[PDB]
Amino acid sequence: RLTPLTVLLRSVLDQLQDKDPARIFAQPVSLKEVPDYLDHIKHPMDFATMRKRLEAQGYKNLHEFEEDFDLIIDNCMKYNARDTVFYRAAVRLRDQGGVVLRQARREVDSIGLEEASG
Ligand SMILES: COc1cc2c(cc1NS(=O)(=O)c1ccc(Br)cc1C)n(C)c(=O)n2C
Ligand code: NI
Repeated sequence: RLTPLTVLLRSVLDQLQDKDPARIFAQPVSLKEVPDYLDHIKHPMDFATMRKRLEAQGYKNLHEFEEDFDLIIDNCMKYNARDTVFYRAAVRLRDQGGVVLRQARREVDSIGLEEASG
């Protein structure tokens, strides 16, 4: 059943998806369209995959969730050249999503997980 952590992470994940209006990070990179993607990228990640893990209650804490978000960003910045729509979108999401994640971390530290999740 339902931990304050899952309640918090549901909110945080939707706030992160709210920073991706193009849906660039919403679903896995297609290996059919980009057949060399995994040559380069060991741990693919995207928001749908994070949601599945979240709903399976597979995150121990906020840090583990943040690490998956960081994979999304870091994979994109590794795979794509700097002068691309993908790289620019990853930088913007790193910036805007970072604000969201830092706020969540500080709220948990300030008022506790139970209160922060509510
Ligand atoms: C969600 O679709 C993709 C996301 C990414 C991605 C590739 C795709 N999928 S895709 O089939 O190549 C694609 C490319 C351009 C458009 Br417009 C739409 C899709 C689905 N790459 C190389 C990334 O770094 N990202 C984040
Ligand atoms: Ni490793």
